Amino acid sequence: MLVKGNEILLKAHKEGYGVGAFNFVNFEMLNAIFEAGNEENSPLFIQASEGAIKYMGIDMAVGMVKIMCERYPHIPVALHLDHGTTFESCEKAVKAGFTSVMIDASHHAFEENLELTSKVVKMAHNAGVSVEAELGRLMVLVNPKEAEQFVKESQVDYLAPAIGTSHGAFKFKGEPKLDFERLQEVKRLTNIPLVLHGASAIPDNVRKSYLDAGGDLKGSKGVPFEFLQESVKGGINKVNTDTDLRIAFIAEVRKVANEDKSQFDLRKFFSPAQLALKNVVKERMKLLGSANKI
Amino acid sequence: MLVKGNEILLKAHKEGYGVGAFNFVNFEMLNAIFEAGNEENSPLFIQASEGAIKYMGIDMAVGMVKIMCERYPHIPVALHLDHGTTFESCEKAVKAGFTSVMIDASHHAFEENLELTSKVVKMAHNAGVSVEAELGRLMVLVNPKEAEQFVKESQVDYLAPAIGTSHGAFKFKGEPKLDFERLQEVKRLTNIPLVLHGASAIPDNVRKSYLDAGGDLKGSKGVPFEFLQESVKGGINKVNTDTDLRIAFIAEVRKVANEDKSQFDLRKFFSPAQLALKNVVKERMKLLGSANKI
Ligand SMILES: [Ca+2]
Ligand SMILES: [Ca+2]
Ligand code: NA
Ligand code: NA
Ligand SMILES: [Zn+2]
Ligand SMILES: [Zn+2]
Repeated sequence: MLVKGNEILLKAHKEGYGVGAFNFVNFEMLNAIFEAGNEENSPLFIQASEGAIKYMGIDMAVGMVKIMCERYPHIPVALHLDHGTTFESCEKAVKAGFTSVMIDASHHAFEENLELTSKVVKMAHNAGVSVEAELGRLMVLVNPKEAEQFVKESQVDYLAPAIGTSHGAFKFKGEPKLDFERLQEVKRLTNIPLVLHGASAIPDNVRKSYLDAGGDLKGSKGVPFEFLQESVKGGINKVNTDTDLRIAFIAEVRKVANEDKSQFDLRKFFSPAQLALKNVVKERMKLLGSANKI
Repeated sequence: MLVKGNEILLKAHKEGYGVGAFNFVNFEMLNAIFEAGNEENSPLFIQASEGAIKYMGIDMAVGMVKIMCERYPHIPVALHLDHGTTFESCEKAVKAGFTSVMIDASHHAFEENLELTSKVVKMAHNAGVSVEAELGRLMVLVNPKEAEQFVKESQVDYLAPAIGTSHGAFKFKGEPKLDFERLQEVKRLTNIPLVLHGASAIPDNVRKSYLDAGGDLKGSKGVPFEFLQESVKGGINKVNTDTDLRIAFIAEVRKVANEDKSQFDLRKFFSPAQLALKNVVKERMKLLGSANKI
């Protein structure tokens, strides 16, 4: 059923596994994510950015998710606001029925980030909603002693510490590198669920599908599977994944468009796109250790 | 709000206009159709084929529509099962919350069509749901005296009489031709709302967009705008439209794929696709006379 974010992540935290947090912008993405969770018996975070919420309308975003939770009531699901930018945005998501919200004030100095985060936490906790915050900048790394105080004072439920990742398909020039020692220190000092942003891997098969369909991914590099596994070992419990989904999905859309110029049945485009997305999610659930955890 | 199909079509019947009945298979299509209706102050039929219902899940098809009706409560909307093939399918739709159902048994002989249609009508009317049936074969044309007896005996709410159209983008091998005298006789003998299937026009601008984006529409031909207007004059009150929507939508998808091979943001594909679909619907509402009828 639809539950507080912390209900899912506290379990992941205690048992040392990762739960994928999968972005959606419409029905096709949502359906594929839920079918993956059903097929792998995995809990999941379903998340929507502010842009996605604007696109769908927050009423439809929450509404569709509730319908899917009713279709699959045995799956623990948290509905999470990804990269909330203002107190007001977070409050709107709480009122609409989100069960987790991220307030991202990581671009502010420590004091201001702590202050805004704490304000969101008071409001969210009053409504029974879990809160994520962020420390460090994907484009300076997290300071573990800052993280310690930050969590203690804000009472935030989970923290996203910057350790080397970044959003999108172009995460690394040269060999991929993440600061796992910094990750481990943050984990020890905070003892709460941690969140990894920019965690798409861009798997070989997905890259190939996109390129075979005429796509261009020059210079793209994701987080290796091995690094994702090491992140979870290090204390990451929520793993934000968006780019892998988009690439897998759009690869199939491009392929259909290429192979039949007379094809305009939407389902012929989006059925294969859903399947590719679903498969990426299923594999990731197995990789992170959330499979068979329901 | 969401209302029985007859509420909308009895008004269209009395006042002599046509209401577009627009197929959807997902959120993007549904949203564009509703925005069109909002912007043209037009009632609308939103319809889903059995295939589309299988694709979405009937729970999501109805659920998304109810969310949209709550977002635009001033718009009269009927949710209609397009081409129901069995009593059981129609009954499932009634139980799920559809407010109109089509039972299509037009491939059977008169007696069997009447028998099945009558059975559906009894079940649907018990639940306050309006029913459409079909006479003739889109490919033999309706027999007006048959239609008269069929409507009387079945107590069906609206009838789709075969007068020369067919589904899809390839409607005519020669000059477009419809039997308007046959239409008028059916209208006169039945005095109920009538339905035009296969009513897409494939407008010049839509075709051009699709072609420009690398699509192939060799040989395609729809119902001319003038024929749609003549249909409405002749008594057509519900105008089924799907192909125009698909082509306009997919044209934009193809265009985005072509113009940027590195683009995989779903919203970059589907925002322009929604807009093109919305515009087709807005123009059609004006053409059929449902604009400014709320
Ligand atoms: Ca940030
Ligand atoms: Ca038929
Ligand atoms: Na997040
Ligand atoms: Na119909
Ligand atoms: Zn992020
Ligand atoms: Zn039809």
